[PDB]
Amino acid sequence: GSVDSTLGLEIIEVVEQAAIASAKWMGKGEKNTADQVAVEAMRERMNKIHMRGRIVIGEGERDDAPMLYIGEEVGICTREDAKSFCNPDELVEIDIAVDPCEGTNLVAYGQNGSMAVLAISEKGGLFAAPDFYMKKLAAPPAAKGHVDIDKSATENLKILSDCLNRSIEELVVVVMDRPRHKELIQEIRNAGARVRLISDGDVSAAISCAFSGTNIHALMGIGAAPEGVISAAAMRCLGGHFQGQLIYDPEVVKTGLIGESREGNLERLASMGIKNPDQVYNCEELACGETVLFAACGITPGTLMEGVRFFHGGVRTQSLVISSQSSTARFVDTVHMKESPKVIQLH
Amino acid sequence: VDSTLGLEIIEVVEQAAIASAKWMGKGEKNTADQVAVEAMRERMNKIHMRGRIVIGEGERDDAPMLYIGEEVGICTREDAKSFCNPDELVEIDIAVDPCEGTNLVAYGQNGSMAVLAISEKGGLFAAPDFYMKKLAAPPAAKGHVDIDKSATENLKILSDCLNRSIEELVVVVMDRPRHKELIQEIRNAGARVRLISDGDVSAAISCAFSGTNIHALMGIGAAPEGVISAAAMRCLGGHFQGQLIYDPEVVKTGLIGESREGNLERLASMGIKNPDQVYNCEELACGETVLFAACGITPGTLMEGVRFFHGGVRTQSLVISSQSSTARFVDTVHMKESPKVIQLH
Amino acid sequence: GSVDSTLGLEIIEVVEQAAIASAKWMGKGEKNTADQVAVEAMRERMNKIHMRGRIVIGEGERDDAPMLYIGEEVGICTREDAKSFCNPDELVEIDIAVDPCEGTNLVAYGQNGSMAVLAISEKGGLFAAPDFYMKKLAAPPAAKGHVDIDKSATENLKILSDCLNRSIEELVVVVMDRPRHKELIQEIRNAGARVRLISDGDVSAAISCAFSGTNIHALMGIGAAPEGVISAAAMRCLGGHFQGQLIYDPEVVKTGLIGESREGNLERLASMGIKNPDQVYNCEELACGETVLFAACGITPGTLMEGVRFFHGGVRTQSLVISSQSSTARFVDTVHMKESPKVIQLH
Amino acid sequence: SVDSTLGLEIIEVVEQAAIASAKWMGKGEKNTADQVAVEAMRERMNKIHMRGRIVIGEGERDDAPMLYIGEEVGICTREDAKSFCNPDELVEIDIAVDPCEGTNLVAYGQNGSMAVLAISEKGGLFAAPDFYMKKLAAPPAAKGHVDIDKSATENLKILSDCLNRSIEELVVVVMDRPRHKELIQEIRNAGARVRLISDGDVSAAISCAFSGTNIHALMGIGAAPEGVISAAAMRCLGGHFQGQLIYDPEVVKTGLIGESREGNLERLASMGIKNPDQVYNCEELACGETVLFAACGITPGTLMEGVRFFHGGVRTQSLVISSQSSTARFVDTVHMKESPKVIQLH
Ligand SMILES: Nc1ncnc2c1ncn2[C@@H]1O[C@H](COP(=O)(O)O)[C@@H](O)[C@H]1O
Ligand SMILES: Nc1ncnc2c1ncn2[C@@H]1O[C@H](COP(=O)(O)O)[C@@H](O)[C@H]1O
Ligand SMILES: Nc1ncnc2c1ncn2[C@@H]1O[C@H](COP(=O)(O)O)[C@@H](O)[C@H]1O
Ligand SMILES: Nc1ncnc2c1ncn2[C@@H]1O[C@H](COP(=O)(O)O)[C@@H](O)[C@H]1O
Ligand SMILES: [Cl-]
Ligand SMILES: [Cl-]
Ligand SMILES: [Cl-]
Ligand SMILES: [Cl-]
Ligand SMILES: [Cl-]
Ligand SMILES: [Cl-]
Ligand SMILES: [Cl-]
Ligand SMILES: [Cl-]
Ligand SMILES: [Cl-]
Ligand SMILES: [Cl-]
Ligand SMILES: [Cl-]
Ligand SMILES: [Cl-]
Ligand SMILES: [Cl-]
Ligand SMILES: [Cl-]
Ligand SMILES: [Cl-]
Ligand SMILES: [Cl-]
Ligand SMILES: [Cl-]
Ligand SMILES: [Cl-]
Ligand SMILES: [Cl-]
Ligand SMILES: [Cl-]
Ligand SMILES: [Cl-]
Ligand SMILES: [Cl-]
Ligand SMILES: [Cl-]
Ligand SMILES: [Mg+2]
Ligand SMILES: [Mg+2]
Ligand SMILES: [Mg+2]
Ligand SMILES: [Mg+2]
Ligand SMILES: [Mg+2]
Ligand SMILES: [Mg+2]
Ligand SMILES: [Mg+2]
Ligand SMILES: [Mg+2]
Repeated sequence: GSVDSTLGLEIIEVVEQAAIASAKWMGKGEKNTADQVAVEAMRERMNKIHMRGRIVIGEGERDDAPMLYIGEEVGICTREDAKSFCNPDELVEIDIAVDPCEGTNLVAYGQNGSMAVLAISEKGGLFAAPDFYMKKLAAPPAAKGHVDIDKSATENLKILSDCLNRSIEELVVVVMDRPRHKELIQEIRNAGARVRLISDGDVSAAISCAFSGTNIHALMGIGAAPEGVISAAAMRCLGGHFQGQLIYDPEVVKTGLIGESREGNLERLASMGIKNPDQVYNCEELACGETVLFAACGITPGTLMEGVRFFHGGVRTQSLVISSQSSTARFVDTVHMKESPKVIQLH
Repeated sequence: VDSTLGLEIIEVVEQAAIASAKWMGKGEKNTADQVAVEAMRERMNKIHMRGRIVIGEGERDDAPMLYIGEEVGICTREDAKSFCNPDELVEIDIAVDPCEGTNLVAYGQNGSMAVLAISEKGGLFAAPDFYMKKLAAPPAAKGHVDIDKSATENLKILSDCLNRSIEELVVVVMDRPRHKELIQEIRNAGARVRLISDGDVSAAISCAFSGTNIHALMGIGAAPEGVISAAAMRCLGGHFQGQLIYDPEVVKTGLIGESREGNLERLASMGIKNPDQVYNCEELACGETVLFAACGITPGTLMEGVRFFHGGVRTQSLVISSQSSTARFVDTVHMKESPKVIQLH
Repeated sequence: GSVDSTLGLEIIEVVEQAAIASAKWMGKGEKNTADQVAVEAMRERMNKIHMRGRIVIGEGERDDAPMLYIGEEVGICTREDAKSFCNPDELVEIDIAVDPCEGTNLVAYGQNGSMAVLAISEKGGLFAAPDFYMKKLAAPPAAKGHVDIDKSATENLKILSDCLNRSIEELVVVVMDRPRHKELIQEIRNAGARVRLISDGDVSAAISCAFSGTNIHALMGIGAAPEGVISAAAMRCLGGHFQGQLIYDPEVVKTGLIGESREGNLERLASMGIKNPDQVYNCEELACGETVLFAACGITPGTLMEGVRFFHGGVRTQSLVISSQSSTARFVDTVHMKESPKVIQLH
Repeated sequence: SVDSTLGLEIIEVVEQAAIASAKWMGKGEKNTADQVAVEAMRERMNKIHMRGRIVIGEGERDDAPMLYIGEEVGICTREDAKSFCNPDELVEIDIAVDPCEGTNLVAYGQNGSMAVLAISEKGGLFAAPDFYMKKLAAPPAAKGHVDIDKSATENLKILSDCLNRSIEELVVVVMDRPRHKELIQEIRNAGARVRLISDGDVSAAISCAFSGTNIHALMGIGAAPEGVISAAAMRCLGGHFQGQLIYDPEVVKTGLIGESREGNLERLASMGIKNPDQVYNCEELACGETVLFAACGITPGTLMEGVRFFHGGVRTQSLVISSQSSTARFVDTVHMKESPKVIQLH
C-alpha cells in the first residue's frame, strides 16, 4: 500500500512523550540522562505504532547505541508474530530519522532551543547521513532556489534582502557559536545583518527560517549532517530552502577522532557508497521520498516551540507536525491532565 | 476505542469547519450547515471505525445525512473483520453538530464551530430533540453549584469557589424571551452577562478554561447540544448538569398543538422513566471512553475562525480525550499550496 | 508651540478609564447607562490633562447633551488662569473628536466590538462632521489610492484582490447589517468575497483593515459621519485607505425624524457652510491637522483589542494608541492592580 | 509630588535605548551595544520635564562620561527651571539606570537583555555601590514566607507550599557561575528544575512575579545595583525580593587588585553603610513613596519580546510599572518608518 495517513498524526505522541521525559531533567546538569530518557520514551512510543519502520538516522551504529541504532526495526508491524494484525498500509516499509534530544546540553543547562524530533519517509526516502559535519544554508520559502550554499554569505544576504523585501540590517542570521565560524560571522556582521549565536540546536534554527514571525531568516555555517537531513525533511514539506554539503576535511572542522585524515574520511564515504563527497544536496535530495513526515516537540523554550511546562495537575507541551501527505503544518498545544486539575489555563 | 481515533477526529472537524467557513456571510444558513454535515460525514467514512450516529441532523427518511442510526466509518461495512482490527472494529456512538450556529456562519458572526463527541456504544445519552435546562461551571465549582439552585445562590457559590466577586463573574445566557426573568436575576445579583443568539456549546465549555472570562452558562438550550457539551466537560472535569424541559408554558418546540401531557407521552414511549431527572455530565457522557472535537468556523472564545489566505487555509481546533486525558489545541496551516509566505501565527 | 508630545501617551489613561467604567455595564441591558458612564469617565480624565481642548465631535449640542457637547472646553489649560500654570505646548488649542462608547448596544448585550475611542488634532485639524450618514470605503495601506469609493463593490474587490495578492474568496468584507445595504451585500456575495455583517460599530471594522492578521480587508457601506472622521484619523496615521462621502437623501437612508427631505438636508448642509455635500474626502482631508492622535480601548472583546476583564485583585484592559507625531501604533496591555494581587497573570 | 505623566514618558526612554542597542545584536561589540543604549536613554531623559539625579548608573563622573553617579538629567534641572517647569515637574527624583542589561547577551545575540531604569523621589532608591549582592526573588504568593537567610532547600519547600505545586514543578533561575556550584547542586538535589543564565538576572527576578513565565524564583549572587532596580519592580508588583551585600572575595571577587574583606569593609563604612551584612527587602531597597519601573526588551526574553527590525519599521515590547497609578503596563509598539505597506497586528 502507501504510508498510513494516521502515522502523521500519531507521531505527535511520539515527540510529546520523548520531550516530556527529557524535560524532567532540565537544568539538572545530566546531558546523557536527558538524552537517554528521551531515546527510551521515543523508542517505546514508536514500538506501539502499527508501522514497519527502520532507523536510518539515530543514536549510532548497532553496537555503539543500544537503542534507536542504525538499522533497528521499530513498530508493531516489524514483529513476525504481530504482522498479521497489520493492514497493507501499516506494512509499508518506512525509514525513520530520530533525534530524541536535540540539544542535550541545552536541556542539561536549562537553556533555550532544545526539542525532540523525528522524520519519516518510505524506505529509501531519507538520506542516511553519516555522522560527518555538514555545511548548511537554510532560508524561507520566498528565497528557495534564489539563495545558494555555494554563494558567499554576503551574496546570500543581498539575495535574501531582495526575496524578503527588507534591508540586510532587517535580517537576522543564526550561526552556531564555534571557532570554525569566526570568519563567517565576521562577514555576516560586515554585511550589516544582525546575528543570533546559538550554543547548540541548529535544527530549530533552520526550521525557524520558514515561519514569518520568528525574526530569523537564515541559517548559515556548519552543523551535523544527520540533523541536516531532519531539518531538510521539514523544509521540503514547508517549501523552505535547505541545502547541505558534507565536510570531510579536518582542516575546516575536526570530527574529534584521532587521528582523522581527509583521505581517511574520504575512504569511509567511498566505503559507504557515497560517490561524490563534494556533492551539494538540495532539500528534495536529502528528503527525497514521495511521503515526508516531520514531528517536533519543544523540550526547553525556543523560537519555534514553547518548552515543556510542569504545573499542579499536569504538563503542557507544544509540538510542530508537518506532513507532505496532508500538506499541513500543525502546531499542537497539549495540556496533559494528571489528576482532576482544579484549574485549566486557556494558554 | 482505538488510541488514534482521538487524533483522527482533528481532521474530521477541520474539514467540516473549512467547508462551512466558505459560506461565511453568504446568508445561506442551510448551505453552510449542509456542506459541514457532508464534509464531517465524508471524513468520518475514511476512518477505520464502526460508528453509529446517536445525535445528529434527524431521523432516517427525513435527514439525508448523519441521521439517527446511520452507520459511519470504514469498519461498518462487511466485512470489516477482514479490513480493520479488533480495536477498530469496536462499536462507537457518535454525537454530531457539524455546524453549531448556522445563522452565525450565514451572517459572518462569531461563535460558530463544527463539533462532535464520541464514546463506546451506549456511552452517550441519545438525547431527544427537547429543550434542556443547563448549568455549566469551572472544575473549581464542580459539585458545588447545582442546577436546582437559583441563579443568585449559584453566583454566590461561584464567588467562593472561584475566589472572586460576583461583579468579577461573567455568565452566558441565550438571548431568549424564556430567559427574561433569569437574565434579570443575574443582573440583580451583580454579575456581568454575555447574551448569545445561538451556540451554547462553546459557552458551556469556555467555563472550563481560565482566560476565557466566562465562568458559567445558565438557561435552557437544546438537549443534544447539552450531551455534546457534557462530553467535553466530563473530560475536563468541569461542572455540567442538564434537565429536560417538556412544558410548553416554559418553552415551545414549535410542533403543532404541543402539550406537556403530549411531550410526557413521547418521552415515555421513548424509554425515559423520569423526565424531571437531573443528569450530571458523567451520566450524559457515561461511556468508558469519551472523545470531544471542535473546530472554529467563525472566531469564538476557544478557537479562531477559519481564515483563507494566499496559499492556504488556517484552522484552530480543540480536541479532548479521556483516554489520553488531554486537551489539545490544534493550529493547522493547510498549505494549498507552495505558499511563498507561512505565518507563525 | 506644538501639540505636547506627552498628550499621545496621556490619552492611554483617558480611553482605559472610559472603557473600564462602561465595561461594568456589560450585559446589563442598559445601553444609555453604558454610554453615559464612558462619557463621564472620558471627560473627567481629559479634564485632568494639561491641554486646551475643544470638542468638535461629540454627544450633541450644548443645551441638549450635558457632557462632551459640541464646543465644550476640556482640559486644565482651558481655564482662565491657564498661562500661569501651563507651558506653551500645553496651551496650544487642540480639537477633539469623541466616541466614548462605540457600540452601546454591544455593551448592553455583552457582545463583541465595542470600544472607547477619541481622536485629536490642532484646532481645525479634524472635520467637525454633522450627524449625517456617510458612505465609506476602508482598505489596507497596500490598496491605498487603488480602490476608490466611487467604483463599484465588484470593481473594488478585483482591485483589492490584485493589491493584497489574494483571491476574492480569500477576502473578507465588513458591512453593517442594515436594509440600506441589501444590494451592496448581494453584490459582494456575487463577487465571491466572504462577509461579516455587523449590527453596530463600523469604527473598529474600518481600522481592522489596516492590520494584517485581523482577517478583515475592507469596510463598505454607509455609516455615521462623525464615526467616519474618528476612523479616518487612525487610518491617516496608519497609511490605510479611507474615503468618506456624506449621504443626505432620505430615500437612500433616513435619520428618522422628522418629515425629513433631501432639500431640507441640503439647506442645513449649506447652513453649516458645507458647500459641496457630494464631495468625496480621503482620510488626510478628514483628519488634515499637522498632528493627529488616535486612542481606543476595548470595552468588550473585538478584532483589534481584548475586552475589559475584572478579576480577583484587579482589572485588565487593552488599548490601541496611534500618533502621527511619534509615528507609532501602540498596543497597551494594562493590569490595573487593586492591591495587592496574590497572582499576576502574564497575559 | 512626582509628575503622573513621568510614568508614561519612560516608555519612550527604554524604547529608544533598546532600539539603539538592538541594532548591535550579535555584532560582537558589547561596549558598542552598551554605549548607544546609554546615550539614547540619557538623550531621551533630558527631553523630559523632570528634575533628576542619577544614583545608579555607569560609574563615577571621572570614569563614565554619560549617566554618571550624581549627574543631573531632565529639562527641569536647568538654572531657569522655575520659569518653564511646574511644581510637580520640579520635584527632585532619584534615578537608577541600566541602559543595556546584559551587554554580552546583545553582542552574542542571546536572550535576556533589556534596557531598564527605576525612579523614585530623592532618597527613594538605595544607591547601591558596585558590590555583589546575594538575592532571593519569588512570586507575590511567597512574599515574606521564603527568606534569603534560609537555605535553598527550605525555601523550595516553602515555595512549593505557597505556589501550591510540587518542588519538581518549580523552576529556579541561577546565574551560571563557579560561585554557584553548590547552590545549583542543592536545588537539583531538592528536586527543582533549573534555568542557568550567562547574564541578565534583572529579567529573571521580575519573571518570578508573573504566572506564565514558568519561573518561580531567582537565587544566588548578582550585582547590587541591578538588585535595587529589580526591587523597584518587585515592590510595585508585591513580589518577593531580598538583597544582601557580599564583600568577601573568598565568596566572590570583584577582580580589582588586592581587594580584601577588610578593604571592602573599609570602603562600605566610608560610604556610610552602617551594617554591611544587613538584609534588605524590596521595600527597603526601593523605599520611596513613589516608585517607577521601565523595561524594554533588547533581545528576546521570558518577560519581554526583543526588538524586531522589519520593512518599514521597528517593534518593541516594554513593561512599565507604577506604584502611583498602581499599574503594570505591557507596551507593544510598532514604530512606523515609514508608510509601511504592511502592518502586522502582532
Ligand atoms: N510589517 C510589520 N508590521 C508590524 N510588525 C512586524 C512587521 N513585520 C514583522 N513584525 C514583527 O516582527 C516579528 C518578526 O518578523 P519576521 O522578522 O518577518 O519574522 C513579527 O512577529 C512581528 O512582531
Ligand atoms: N490574576 C490576574 N492577573 C492578571 N490578569 C488576569 C488575572 N486573572 C485574569 N486576568 C485576565 O483576565 C482574563 C480572563 O480571566 P478569567 O476571568 O479567569 O477567565 C485572563 O486571560 C487575563 O487576561
Ligand atoms: N501566509 C500565511 N500563512 C499562515 N497563516 C496565515 C497566512 N496569512 C494569513 N494567515 C492567518 O490568517 C490570519 C489573518 O490573515 P489576513 O487575512 O492577512 O489578515 C493571520 O493572523 C493568520 O492566522
Ligand atoms: N493549570 C494550568 N493549566 C494549563 N496550563 C498551565 C497551567 N498552569 C501553567 N500552565 C502552563 O504553564 C505556563 C507557565 O506556568 P507557571 O509555571 O505558573 O508560570 C503557563 O503559561 C501555561 O502555558
Ligand atoms: Cl519490537
Ligand atoms: Cl537560553
Ligand atoms: Cl560529527
Ligand atoms: Cl512545498
Ligand atoms: Cl532547497
Ligand atoms: Cl489536509
Ligand atoms: Cl478529570
Ligand atoms: Cl446506515
Ligand atoms: Cl444552529
Ligand atoms: Cl420568561
Ligand atoms: Cl428544538
Ligand atoms: Cl467647560
Ligand atoms: Cl474644565
Ligand atoms: Cl454605538
Ligand atoms: Cl472655528
Ligand atoms: Cl438597497
Ligand atoms: Cl443585538
Ligand atoms: Cl456608524
Ligand atoms: Cl503614514
Ligand atoms: Cl479621495
Ligand atoms: Cl493629517
Ligand atoms: Cl470579534
Ligand atoms: Cl568576550
Ligand atoms: Mg538524541
Ligand atoms: Mg542533536
Ligand atoms: Mg448541524
Ligand atoms: Mg446547534
Ligand atoms: Mg458615545
Ligand atoms: Mg457610535
Ligand atoms: Mg548599561
Ligand atoms: Mg547589567
